Amino acid sequence: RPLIGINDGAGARIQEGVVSLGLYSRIFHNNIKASGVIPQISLIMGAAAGGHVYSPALTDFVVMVDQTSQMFITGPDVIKTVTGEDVTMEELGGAHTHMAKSGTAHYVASGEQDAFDYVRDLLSYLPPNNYADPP
Amino acid sequence: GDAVTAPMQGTVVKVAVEEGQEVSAGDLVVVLEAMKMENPVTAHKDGTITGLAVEAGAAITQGTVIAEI
Amino acid sequence: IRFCDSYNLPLVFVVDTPGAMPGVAEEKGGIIKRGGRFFNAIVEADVPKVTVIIRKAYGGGYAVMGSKQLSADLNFAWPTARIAVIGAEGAAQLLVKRFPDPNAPEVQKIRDDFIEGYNLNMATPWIAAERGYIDAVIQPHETRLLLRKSLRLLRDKQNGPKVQRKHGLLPL
Amino acid sequence: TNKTTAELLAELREKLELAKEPGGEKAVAKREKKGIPSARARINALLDPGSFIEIGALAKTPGDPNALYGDGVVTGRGTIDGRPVGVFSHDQTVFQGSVGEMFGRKVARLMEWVAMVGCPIIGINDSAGARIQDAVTSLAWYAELGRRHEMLRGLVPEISLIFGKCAGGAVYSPIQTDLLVAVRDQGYMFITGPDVIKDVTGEDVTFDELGGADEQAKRGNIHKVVNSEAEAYQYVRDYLSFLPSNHFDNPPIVNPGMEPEITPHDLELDSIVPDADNMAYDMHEILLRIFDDGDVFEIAEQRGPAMITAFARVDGHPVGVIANQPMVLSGAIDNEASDKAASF
Amino acid sequence: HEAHIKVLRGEPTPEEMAALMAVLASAGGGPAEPVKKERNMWGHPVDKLRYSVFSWQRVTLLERTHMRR
Amino acid sequence: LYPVAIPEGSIEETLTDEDLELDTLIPDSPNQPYDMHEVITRILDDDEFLEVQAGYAGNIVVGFGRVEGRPVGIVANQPTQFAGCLDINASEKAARFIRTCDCFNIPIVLLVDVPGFLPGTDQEYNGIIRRGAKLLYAYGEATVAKVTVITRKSYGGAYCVMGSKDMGADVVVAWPTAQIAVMGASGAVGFVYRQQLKEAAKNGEDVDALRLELQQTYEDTLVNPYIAAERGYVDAVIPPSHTRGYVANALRLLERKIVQMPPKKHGNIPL
Ligand SMILES: CCC/C=C/C=C/C/C=C/CCCCCCCCCC(=O)SCCNC(=O)CCNC(=O)[C@H](O)C(C)(C)COP(=O)(O)OP(=O)(O)OC[C@H]1O[C@@H](n2cnc3c(N)ncnc32)[C@H](O)[C@@H]1OP(=O)(O)O
Ligand SMILES: CCC(=O)SCCNC(=O)CCNC(=O)[C@H](O)C(C)(C)COP(=O)(O)OP(=O)(O)OC[C@H]1O[C@@H](n2cnc3c(N)ncnc32)[C@H](O)[C@@H]1OP(=O)(O)O
Ligand SMILES: *C(=O)CCCC[C@@H]1SC[C@@H]2NC(=O)N[C@@H]21
Repeated sequence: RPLIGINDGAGARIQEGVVSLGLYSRIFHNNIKASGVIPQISLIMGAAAGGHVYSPALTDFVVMVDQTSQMFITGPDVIKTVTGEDVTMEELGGAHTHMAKSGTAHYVASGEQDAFDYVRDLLSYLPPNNYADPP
Repeated sequence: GDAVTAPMQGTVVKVAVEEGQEVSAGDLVVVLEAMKMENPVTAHKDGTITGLAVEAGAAITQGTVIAEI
Repeated sequence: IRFCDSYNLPLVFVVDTPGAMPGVAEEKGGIIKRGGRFFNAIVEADVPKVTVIIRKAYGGGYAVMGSKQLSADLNFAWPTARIAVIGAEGAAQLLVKRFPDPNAPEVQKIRDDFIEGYNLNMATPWIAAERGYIDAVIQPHETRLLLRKSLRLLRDKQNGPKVQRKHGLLPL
Repeated sequence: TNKTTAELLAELREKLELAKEPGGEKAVAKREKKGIPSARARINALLDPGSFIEIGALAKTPGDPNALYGDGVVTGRGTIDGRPVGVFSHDQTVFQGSVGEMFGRKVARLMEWVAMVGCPIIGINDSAGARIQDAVTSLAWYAELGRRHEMLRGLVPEISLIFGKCAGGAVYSPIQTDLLVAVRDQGYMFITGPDVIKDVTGEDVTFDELGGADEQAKRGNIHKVVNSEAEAYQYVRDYLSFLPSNHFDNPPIVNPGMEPEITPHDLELDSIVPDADNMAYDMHEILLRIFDDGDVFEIAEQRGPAMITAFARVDGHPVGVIANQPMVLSGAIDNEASDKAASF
Repeated sequence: HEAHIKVLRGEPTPEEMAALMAVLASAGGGPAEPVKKERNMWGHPVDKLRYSVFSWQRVTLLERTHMRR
Repeated sequence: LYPVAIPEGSIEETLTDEDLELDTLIPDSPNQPYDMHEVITRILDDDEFLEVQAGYAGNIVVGFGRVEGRPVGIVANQPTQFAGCLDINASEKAARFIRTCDCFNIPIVLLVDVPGFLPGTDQEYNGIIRRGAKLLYAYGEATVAKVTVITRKSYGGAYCVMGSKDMGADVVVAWPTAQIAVMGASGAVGFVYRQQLKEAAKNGEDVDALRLELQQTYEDTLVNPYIAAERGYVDAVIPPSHTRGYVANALRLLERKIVQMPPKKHGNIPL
């Protein structure tokens, strides 16, 4: 059956140890096993940071919210420290950036209800799995 | 080309060469402290160190020319 | 269970058991191999497996009656469920094996205080729920429509990865 | 402020030598007062010299300051007679050998390893009760370990060595395996111990009457009973010498082509059967003559002794032999002879 | 033992009854011949998948999909 | 295969001096880089390494060699280039190499020394999210034998990408110098103690010395292989010289892997 992930999180929980990295590895591995088996859709509805970005990247469709949502691996403070570049979190990881430049987003919704309408439209074309007959 | 260039923004903690020194390919030319790594930057070809444009302690920016060779 | 698996009937477990029955006659009767066959059949079956726990689910009873660890798909408990390695009276007797003067006045007091604490804190749904060994604790009236929703989800379940081979051996 | 690479390697070597005896002298003392060998010494005695590679020697129960390395089990891989095997061995010096979280995860990792490589697995079991400080974790991990037999049953040969009181939930994993070998007066296997039987049901029963090795062999829960651990190890080596490493591969071929002519030992068979139909005889006098040599390796001798189930070799290829034993109960097929033959 | 249409409130006259039923009968759209459709497994999706040589789905997906009738 | 005269005995019994040279290879200061070819050529037979695509994305080294005559694909972080950070180009290079090996049953060995992903806005705008996930997909899909040797750093998302255990690394071993953590201690202390660094800043204390003290305490507590070995994410912590023995054992045993992936026409790797 299709899997919808709604993603909104500051990456690994730093007080928990490497265990967070083990669970991230297992989540990615399951997205890879499911890749080409079931429709995987990722909604991004806040700042997804660090580990939270590769799971959407491995899913089939990524839907973002125009300026409420962001994705980035490395935060602005680290980019400033290493490279000197001042960048806002919106300019670094905004939905417009990932549409127009990175090519990672498939839709930029005007709001959360628009994002849900696009996810329902997407699902309306897809079968539930790679062997069921389509609607 | 005829430029050793800084591969990333970093702080010069060593310059391993003298103006007019002959250097072989793979020779160390500078050390830049960047990303918490004392990165070596090396001569990409046999040549002579000329126009050297670094000194110790300076922060230098990416793409800065370090020496001609 | 093996027959139902062969004819693809989904399996619903309705647990309420203290586990295997103790006794020398049951030991001599083969209870280890028979229980091992029950454990084998539950894991072998590929059909959708859904479990509802009512009241007691102790030890091997919890495990064998379609636990999540033995490949049950969805696990629900009524709020009366009691999931533990052993029931309160058995844990109390296992403690009273130490300083074992059961004629004493106070031991029969601390027994009941221990059983009260154990039935409040240990033999409950809540540790299994907070650890995720069971997927929901439900109001009892929800059960019929919950089972419909669950088995409709599981209608197409494919079990795997499994290595195809002549057969799986079982305790015999 | 930062230790050198030499200091870090020296710390590693000290930590590994500590992790070889996690209980320390306080638990070594009690083990050696009981005279039993350590969980690693058992593995080293079973496996080929120096072949053992240990996996998860530095595992610990997560977030617990009290935890000891290994979590109560030694797990890894090696060879027997140069052929790969997985092995695990309970270590009663750490938390009594009780099943913890990392105990479970280590043995599960080993079972998944042997299922992926396709090689036999030997489990040296001596104690694996619930961990008194966190028993519902032991409840979960008994089932998490039990499930992974799904990967092994009928794919790779499984062996259990019963070197202690296998009690409670500890019995339900061994009983899935293909061969149980128990050490007499040392290995025991039972669900509910004498004390709980006594105070729930009133009966009196000793450990031998309840679940001693000889009793469980006659009841057919144990496939072999031996007088020492070394005899158990050799019995495992012999047993594995008749088998492929997995469902797919071939067995070893041992001494093919011997004695291609009719021998005196063949001609002895013309008169081996007694003249009168009421007589009886030991079937082994036939079995020792009709196969390539006397290496008729019997399994479950004591269970249903009216039936012989054994490995033998024909032209060097192993075969399973099912034979009646007229010497016992006139060779009638009893309940246990039937289920023994079906299982074999 | 059939499930009949029911009118729960009021009584229509025979003319109103005829109009109600006539419009509902007209609304009874469909194939005009509902029967079990012709089976044609050519190029069914389950034949397109890659199965490992030992994959259990060769039993529980591929074979059952072909053999089910 | 080539037939090889494989020695007999334990790994520690069968060490060559060329193996013992690994025990002193890693510099004492974690800011000093080293050439990863010094490891690669010592674990491979005859030093013989066929490097693939050597001139591109030099922050990762990939190529073929043999271990006891069995071909292997090495993939290895290169501390001398961009401090070994993963970037777009190294990710695509390693993803294509790993998938080329897995097509042709060549097992892969990762030598891991990665501080994380390379910072920069141009990495985001060129799609490091989309294109780094290629190396995740390729490694998670690969069903040949996959062995991971961790040699100093393995941090954050790059720990997951460089063949973590739950990505299905069949054997993971770590040298004593390994450092496995969510992030560098400088950032971790700047997060987990941001409370106490407020209290100290309000008190006007030497917050710089307090950061240094907390960072030391964090580094000594958590930035080591042992927390991952305790979780069982590292199968063994080993003297560096054992590396060749552990690899050779793994690749001999995993010559056929009985592993499978759910039926599909093909996957949907990010492009
Ligand atoms: C296509 C192919 C497909 C095929 C696939 C199919 C395959 C799949 C198969 C799937 C298989 C599924 C597997 C599911 C597993 C079963 C579920 C497990 C859970 C349980 O079902 S249930 C756990 C176990 N657990 C209890 O029950 C506690 C209740 N218990 C009892 O039921 C018994 O009674 C007993 C015997 C167990 C307890 O035994 P004991 O009470 O432990 O023993 P004791 O007192 O004699 O001695 C020790 C104690 O005393 C102290 N002590 C005494 N003497 C000495 C001395 N000399 N020196 C030092 N200390 C000493 C010491 O401290 C210690 O303490 P502690 O008490 O151990 O903590
Ligand atoms: C794979 C490994 C990795 O990716 S390491 C990831 C490390 N990430 C960070 O350091 C994030 C720090 N900044 C952030 O808060 C987040 O990046 C973003 C997404 C920007 C959220 O910012 P904002 O909405 O302003 O939240 P905030 O800074 O006010 O923090 C609110 C509460 O969230 C918590 N939080 C956040 N991230 C983590 C984390 N990774 N681990 C643990 N806790 C985290 C903060 O501690 C804070 O808690 P509290 O509400 O102050 O009690
Ligand atoms: C050191 O002072 C902190 C900044 C450097 C952080 C390093 S850079 C390369 C890795 N990628 C990342 O996001 N953090 C790591």
